[PDB]
Amino acid sequence: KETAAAKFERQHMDSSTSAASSSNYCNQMMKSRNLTKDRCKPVNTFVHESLADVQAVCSQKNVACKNGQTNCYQSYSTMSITDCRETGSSKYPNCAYKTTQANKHIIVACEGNPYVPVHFDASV
DNA sequence: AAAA
Repeated sequence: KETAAAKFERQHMDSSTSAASSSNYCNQMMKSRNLTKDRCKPVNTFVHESLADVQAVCSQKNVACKNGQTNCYQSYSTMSITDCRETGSSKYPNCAYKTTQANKHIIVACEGNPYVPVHFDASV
């Protein structure tokens, strides 16, 4: 089904853009990546690297999750990510976001075997 | 921005 790994690529992976094409990159994406499903995922960051690179992060700098859980990993490098916040105009089903684009390290939670990304924690 |  909707696997964990699989859940990460849907929500958190857009390797099709080097970055947010526009400010709607977030209303177009969220919406579409089924994040607006049966709610407005309030905040979500899209990474713009490959998958093989993002998955790498699981063999990368191990850091704590904001959670306190221990399988997070920051990227040694720095990724292009588009961070998505909903705007105070978001009203489900009418999900509307504030695209913020940045180049930051990413921090993800790894999991499985293969140990791959399964939750996206931060960016720094 | 992660799930008996």
